[PDB]
Amino acid sequence: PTTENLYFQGSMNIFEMLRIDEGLRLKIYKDCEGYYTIGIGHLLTKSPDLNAAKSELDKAIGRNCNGVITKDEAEKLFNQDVDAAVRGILRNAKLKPVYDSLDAVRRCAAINHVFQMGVTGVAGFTNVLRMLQQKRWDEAAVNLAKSRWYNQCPDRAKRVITTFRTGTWDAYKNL
Repeated sequence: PTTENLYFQGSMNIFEMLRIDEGLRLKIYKDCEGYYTIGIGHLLTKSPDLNAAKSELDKAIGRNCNGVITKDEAEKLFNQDVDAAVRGILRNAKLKPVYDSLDAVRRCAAINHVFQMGVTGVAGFTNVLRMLQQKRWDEAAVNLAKSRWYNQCPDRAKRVITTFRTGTWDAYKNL
C-alpha cells in the first residue's frame, strides 16, 4: 500500500460508508424494494401512496418540500438516521454486547446493517450475531448472504457483508 492507500481508512467512516451504499437523491424515489425513499437512504414509508411519502417528508424536514430537499437537508436527516441506528444498537441487550466485541470497521458495518434493516430485524439474526461475537467472519458473511435483506437488494448490502468478512474498507475502494 502506498502512502495514499494508507490514508484511505482515515477518510472512511460510517457516514461515507452509508453514503456509498445508499447514494444521494434530492427527490423522492422508490428503492430496490419499491419503497418511497429520499436523501441518503431515508425510507419515508412503505405505503404505495406517494401522498403519504410527501407527508412524511414535510414532517421530517419541517417545511413544505413537495418531494424535494436540499443537500444540506439530506445531510441533516442522514445524521439523524445514523444517530438513531447507533442509539438503537447501544440500548439493545442483544446487539450491544456484539457491537462492543467488534473492531472499529465492523462496528461501522453493524451500524450500517441496523440503519438498513432496523433493530428487530438485525437482532433476530441469532446465528450471525453469535458468529460475529465468536469472530467466525467467513461463516457470518455466508449466513448474511442467505438473508432476504441481501438477496432482494444485493447491490445495497454486498459491501456491508464483505466488510463483516474482512474488517477492512476494501469494498468501498475504486467505485
